[PDB]
Amino acid sequence: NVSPEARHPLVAAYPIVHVDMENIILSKNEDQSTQNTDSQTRTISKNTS
Amino acid sequence: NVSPEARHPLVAAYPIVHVDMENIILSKNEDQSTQNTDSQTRTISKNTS
Amino acid sequence: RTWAETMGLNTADTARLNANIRYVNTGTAPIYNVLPTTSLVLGKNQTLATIKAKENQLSQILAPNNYYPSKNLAPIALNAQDDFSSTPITMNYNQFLELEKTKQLRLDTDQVYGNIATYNFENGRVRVDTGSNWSEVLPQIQETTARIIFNGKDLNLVERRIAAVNPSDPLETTKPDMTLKEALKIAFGFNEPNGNLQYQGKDITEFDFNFDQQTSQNIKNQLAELNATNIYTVLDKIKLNAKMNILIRDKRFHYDRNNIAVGADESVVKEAHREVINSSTEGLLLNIDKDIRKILSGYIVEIEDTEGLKEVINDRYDMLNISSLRQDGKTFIDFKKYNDKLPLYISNPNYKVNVYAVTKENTIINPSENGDTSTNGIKKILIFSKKGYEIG
Amino acid sequence: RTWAETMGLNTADTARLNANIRYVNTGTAPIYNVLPTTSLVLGKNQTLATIKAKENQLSQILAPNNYYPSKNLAPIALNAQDDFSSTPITMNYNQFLELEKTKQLRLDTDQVYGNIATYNFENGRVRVDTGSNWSEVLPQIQETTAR
Repeated sequence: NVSPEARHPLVAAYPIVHVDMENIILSKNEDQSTQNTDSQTRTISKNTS
Repeated sequence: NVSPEARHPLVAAYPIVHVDMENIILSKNEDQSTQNTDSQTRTISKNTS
Repeated sequence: RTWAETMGLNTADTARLNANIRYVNTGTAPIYNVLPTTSLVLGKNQTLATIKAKENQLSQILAPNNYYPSKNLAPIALNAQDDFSSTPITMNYNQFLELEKTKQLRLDTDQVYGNIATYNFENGRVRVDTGSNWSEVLPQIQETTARIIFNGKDLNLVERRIAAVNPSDPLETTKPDMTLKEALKIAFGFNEPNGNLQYQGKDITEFDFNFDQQTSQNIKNQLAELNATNIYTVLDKIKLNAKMNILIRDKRFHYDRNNIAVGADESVVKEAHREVINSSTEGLLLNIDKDIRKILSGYIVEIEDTEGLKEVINDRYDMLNISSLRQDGKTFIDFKKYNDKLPLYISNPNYKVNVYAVTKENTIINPSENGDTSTNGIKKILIFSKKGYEIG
Repeated sequence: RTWAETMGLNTADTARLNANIRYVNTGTAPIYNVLPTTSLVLGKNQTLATIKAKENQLSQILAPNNYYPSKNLAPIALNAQDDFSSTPITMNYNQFLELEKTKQLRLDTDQVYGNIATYNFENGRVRVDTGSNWSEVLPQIQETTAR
């Protein structure tokens, strides 16, 4: 894989690695929560006077 | 297991692997609960005026 | 009496994933302890995760033309991202809504780890060397050999490599001189029984030689000095070289950019569909060419009167599932499989039967613009024109 | 009847990150088992993290004038800080507000690990030695040559 310019003894063969970023995907941490409720009251009072 | 048309000294013998996907099982991470409340109240009130 | 009900969430961990994968080896040598790095891509190129396979998804030997896990078994599950398979593969809220809306998700294969196994002269046993892997060997094959792809055996890409000479390197000027005819004779099984380079049935002039850019620049400079003009006559004088690509296809069809047979031309469709044995109102026992079987979608029945008109029962693409593929080497195109076991609309022998065909170059799968979910966007070559009592 | 609606938060762990990266070798000789160290810079020179590439982000060969993964394939994902990829890359609340306001986050490259594959005279093969990286070689090239 050593490219043919470097097969001469006086030319050095070395890699030049360089990372480039193409996307940032950021995920916001949060937590929704819904809640429904029913309630049925039955009051039977009695007032004596 | 080197396949027989590769046995010739001039025919190279090498594997070609690839992965192919047949299903995707997404599992929604949601939590749920219920509740059941049955109360009872006994109001007793005296009232002098 | 109270009743409550809750439904939580988390907008960074709102779904999990589980991919069912399978490995294929289409080379000429086996690979041991396979561990493929692979990545789940959403949308166009929005990569959720990259996962090198863990030990649960580790194959142990993948011989050529074999699957792991084997084809009678179910695929393996990839549901991990930790190095110990204790952490699932998650997905946030936007990605989950988008995947549930548009249903786009693929899986790329970036690279593959895997060992090599070598013959041991003491006891003849084969030892797997865990310090070696095929990532040190394939780049040396790829820089000193010549690739010949070929699809004349049942229309699939059979890639080989033949060790040819590189003229600007002293160690590679030592290999013997490799011509194109000898390369085809030792890599694929082409033989010359009467002084003509043939395959099993065909001739070499029934194929065509699409090259790459630099390879064609070499071939034209080779044919200049040869004082020849046809490639098919001077196959035994074309030297090969290193880093060559040669692509040999079948001259009978057309292909897409991905080099798959997706349709022929119009003449060769009718030439191998005509030998019939069984015939009734239940089913049509035709024979189908194996090549043209791979491009045909399905057969669509028609009814024609004494005058000549059309009556298409199956004006719907989910009624194109008419084909049967039995063990006796024929097809059996039925008639009641998509008619709820009620027969055809044949009342008279003078009413003839007619089926019009279509190749994958000429089909549609999704709906049309306004209302043509029918057979008006189906291009047809005349195959089937015979009477109704000559078929039953 | 009732209807509730709740939204929690945590002001040191408000967002997570996932960078899509790709490696290039423009040099002259390949490098095996590549493992870059990359740091995620927010703003001018405020640094959120410094991540060596884990096992999921390792490139086995990177031949000269080649990419990893290739230009037809989507980039790899870097979303881990633990040695075993079981911990996400986070940010607090102020960094999330600034990032959504101004949109400045880049990727530096500090150093790159990777091995050499030398010849074997005995059987002609080429075997990666896993006890020597290019960081013993490249400072010696950089001092006896001319650019």
